[PDB]
Amino acid sequence: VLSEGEWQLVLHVWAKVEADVAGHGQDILIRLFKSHPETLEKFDRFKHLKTEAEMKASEDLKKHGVTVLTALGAILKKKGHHEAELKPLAQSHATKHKIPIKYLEFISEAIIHVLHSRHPGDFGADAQGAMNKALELFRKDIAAKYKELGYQG
Ligand code: HEM
Repeated sequence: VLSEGEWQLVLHVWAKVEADVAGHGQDILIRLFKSHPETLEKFDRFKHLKTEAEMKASEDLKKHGVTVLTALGAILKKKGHHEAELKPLAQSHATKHKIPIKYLEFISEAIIHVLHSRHPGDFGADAQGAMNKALELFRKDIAAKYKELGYQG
């Protein structure tokens, strides 16, 4: 569990991801798609995209970024108590989208990368540590639901 000090670091930095949701969203997913191209095979809708310029041009992608970041944000603000917001996500990514838990590790990487890219200033080592910790907690609790369902962590 994170301390109050550590949640304050995470949300104090999210309050500025929240400043431009759509720019952040778009950087994160392009980062994911280029570092692990096998993830793009999960969206039939983004399979046509083949270059980064195509990715940056897609209004559909940008729209999926806002979705991902709005869901994430809602979980983060619930701090240590986020089971209401977490469960539907894990059932759908587990059972609908067939997303392995390894990809959520990939996208947390993506997320920390971009935050450091856009905020070499609120995202020092202490804030990097908090954020790591919040994302592992996210992954841990997801993997627990996956386990239950037979997809397990
Ligand atoms: C930070 C982690 C993630 C968040 C917060 C997130 C959240 C969401 C949300 C809210 C939706 C729409 C409603 C629902 O189906 O739950 C969604 C759909 C989807 N997600 Fe995620 N997601 C995450 C990670 C990913 C990853 C890593 C994959 C793929 C490698 C993935 C693949 C998809 C696909 C296939 C859809 C269905 C809609 C579409 O075709 O884009 N998601 N996700």
